[PDB]
Amino acid sequence: ATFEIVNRCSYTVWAAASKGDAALDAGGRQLNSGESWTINVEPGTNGGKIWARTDCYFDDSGSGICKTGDCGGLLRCKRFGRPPTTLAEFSLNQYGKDYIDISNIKGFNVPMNFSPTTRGCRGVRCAADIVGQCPAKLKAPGGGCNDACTVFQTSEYCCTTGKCGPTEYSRFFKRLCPDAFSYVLDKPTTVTCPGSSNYRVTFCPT
Repeated sequence: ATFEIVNRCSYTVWAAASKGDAALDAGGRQLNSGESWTINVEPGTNGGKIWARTDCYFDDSGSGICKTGDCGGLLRCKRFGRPPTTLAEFSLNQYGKDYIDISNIKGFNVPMNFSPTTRGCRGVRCAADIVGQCPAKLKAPGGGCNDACTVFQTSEYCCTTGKCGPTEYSRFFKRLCPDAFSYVLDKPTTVTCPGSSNYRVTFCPT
């Protein structure tokens, strides 16, 4: 499958693409304002994620640091990123279908649209000003709005027992972005697309 990743933000982001134990394609790249990066993701990929990182410094070896979404200090991510990260999530060719969603379960850093470029399903978006409106206790100093699990590390926020409810914090994310997951057991906002669809992830879509 092909994913076109487009930075419409007025600032540079460092895109990242991983399935948790391996890079997808190159794994990461700098995207200046307006730039597009096309990646190929193997059919059958389960548990893939794409995200943006902000305020990164990398040396000539591809080693460094980002203020949001850092993946062990590498430009080319092999592992998932440090919250807060708005997440585009996908599993491809699962019994003939692709499944896509946006998640705020690991917080929010950059607004995002995740849409198919081929026919047969709709896209999803979270483009509200979550950072501006972020509750004080969830504000990340480096930028972004943390989820409550990351901040407080309780069974209720992290849904550790497999039983948890919505919270004041999850409801904040849900109010601003209804079409994104706000906590682990949120009513699913997953979209079912035809197997082997292609996609575009747009940072700062509006």
